[PDB]
Amino acid sequence: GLQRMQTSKSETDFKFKGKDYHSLVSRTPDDNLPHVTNELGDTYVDNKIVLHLTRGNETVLNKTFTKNDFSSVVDANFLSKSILEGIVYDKTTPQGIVYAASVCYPQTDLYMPLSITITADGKMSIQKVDILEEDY
Amino acid sequence: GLQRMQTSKSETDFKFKGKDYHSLVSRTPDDNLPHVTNELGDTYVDNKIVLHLTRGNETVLNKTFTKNDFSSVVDANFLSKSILEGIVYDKTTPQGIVYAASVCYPQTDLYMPLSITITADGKMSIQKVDILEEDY
Amino acid sequence: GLQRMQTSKSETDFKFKGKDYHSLVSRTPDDNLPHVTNELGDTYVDNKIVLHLTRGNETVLNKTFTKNDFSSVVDANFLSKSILEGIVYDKTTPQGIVYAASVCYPQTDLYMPLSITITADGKMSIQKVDILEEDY
Amino acid sequence: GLQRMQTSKSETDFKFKGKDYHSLVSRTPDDNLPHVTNELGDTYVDNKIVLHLTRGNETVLNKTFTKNDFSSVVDANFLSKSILEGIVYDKTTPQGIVYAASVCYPQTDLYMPLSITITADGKMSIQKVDILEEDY
Repeated sequence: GLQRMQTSKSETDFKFKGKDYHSLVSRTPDDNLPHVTNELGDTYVDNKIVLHLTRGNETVLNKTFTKNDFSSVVDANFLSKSILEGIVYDKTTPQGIVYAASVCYPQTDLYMPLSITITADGKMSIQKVDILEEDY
Repeated sequence: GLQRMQTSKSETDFKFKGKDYHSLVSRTPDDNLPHVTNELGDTYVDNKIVLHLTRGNETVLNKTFTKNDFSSVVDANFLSKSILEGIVYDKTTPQGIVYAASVCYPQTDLYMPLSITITADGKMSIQKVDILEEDY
Repeated sequence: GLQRMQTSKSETDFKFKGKDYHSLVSRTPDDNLPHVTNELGDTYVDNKIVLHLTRGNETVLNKTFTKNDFSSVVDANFLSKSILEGIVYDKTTPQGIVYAASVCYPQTDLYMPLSITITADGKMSIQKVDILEEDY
Repeated sequence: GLQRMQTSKSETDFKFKGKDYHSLVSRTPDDNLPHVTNELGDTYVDNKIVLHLTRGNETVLNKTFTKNDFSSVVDANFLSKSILEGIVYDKTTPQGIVYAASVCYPQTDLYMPLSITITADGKMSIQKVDILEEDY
């Protein structure tokens, strides 16, 4: 026996540069990925997230995401101990369509904010959200 | 002159406790709200966000949001100098439907993460996003 | 068995408003405080921190600190499951002498940043470290 | 004319593996480093921090620090817009003597937490503090 997150799914409709987009995101457990174990000893299966972005009949992007897609902007130590939690439509900017992404520490409500930016011609980029602290 | 943000809008479809929900969010400039003046001297008009959540023919929640809806969990100094940027469907939890919310500081890339949780019977709650630090 | 942390101690010399200060901080296990039990089942004894701040022959502040001194700015759920880890001289500001403070969760590298500000006339205030997010 | 931070200085005495250490830290403006400009247009001179760690007659470490010493664990975009604010003694761990370090956004109270670990034989390592977010 081992821990399995529920299958989350959401469809978002929005406009970008005056054109209508449809964004379908589907999270499912991925049994082929390495399992993630916590300090307590409970083993968790990691997830994959399919992001299917379309503009009319055209498919702008159809990618299967895993936490490893953020290996270029997240240190291996925290990335190995975390699981892919979610990818959600956030906003549109002059750069492109921005998605909020998160990897979370299993058995807790703790997560690291990340972002996926997709241009109108399907060029995709990953950025880690920098968290700054204020004293007063 | 008097700077204002573009009108962002998005519609999200998702399931919660096995029932289908439709979430429409509309950000527009609100000329009736107090203006926000930055250190440079540029005056910005603040925004209102209408969140219309429905479950079939029923309307679970239909609220006009402003940064003042977060006055119970954000200090007045930071809140007066910021503008309501966005309210985004994030995920579903046993508590309720969670929305990611943010207020930003004009002419910068800085913003404060907040959250709105709505139950299936329309009970709404506001929270500030807190942090823990992880090292090695 | 009953786990406990080592006794940490440090003495810091610094200037504030042109006057020389001596700051002695001593962490010791406090057997009189309620124990902290983690998810695994290991019970940890909590700590007390004595902060002795002096300016020449005068004692500006001599307080015994516990995690309960931060009950006004930390929720009881998180505070009951954590242990007082440390209080550290950080810097001087126009407000006062700032100390970095932290409460940690046993058997993990997670901890919550907090702060103690002490004025030249010994008026002390507690704050929670908040955050803003920066992207691109 | 241009902005200049005040010269901060602090001496800390502590024990590590049963031996007495003396740690002197001195922050001064460094006119030779590139200046840092904010969104408003105010130019700030960056700082250097001399950390002089001794154990009796021996000098364990005597290094001049700049924000560029953290280039391996902080992205160039945020590092270029920030200035070295401080390096302070935090605690001792089995790895070594840990210092809390911070780079801050000029004209604000915003900073990024970092850490310097120094072993008893002077081997030094840099780590960025990972900030995690909690929703409830």
